[PDB]
Amino acid sequence: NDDHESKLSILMDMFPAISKSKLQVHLLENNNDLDLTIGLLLKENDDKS
Amino acid sequence: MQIFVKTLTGKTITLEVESSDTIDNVKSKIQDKEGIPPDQQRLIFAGKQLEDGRTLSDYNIQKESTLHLVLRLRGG
Repeated sequence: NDDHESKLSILMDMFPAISKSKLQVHLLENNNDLDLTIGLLLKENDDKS
Repeated sequence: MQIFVKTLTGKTITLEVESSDTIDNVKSKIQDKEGIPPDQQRLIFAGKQLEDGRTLSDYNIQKESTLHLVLRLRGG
């Protein structure tokens, strides 16, 4: 890690609902990847019910 | 009316669009300015990429909305 915080910031604004905790967790595991992580997150918000 | 287009990297672009326009139109204009393929660029908003050819009314997009754009090429 060196400058993932900036990417994390993008995530905060990218998803006005996801808790910072979750953003940090997924980000860390996915080797600080935005394209892949976010890509999956996009579909997640398909529909509540 | 105009909506902001913030990039994953760090760059926002203002694009004029009618309330009853279409997301697809936005993608086209953005492509014209930067010159990035629509397929590559991901127009994310409200925690999800906006569907091409959809009126703002559906998503209820306000004015000067900060739409995020993530390039598919390279990155992860």
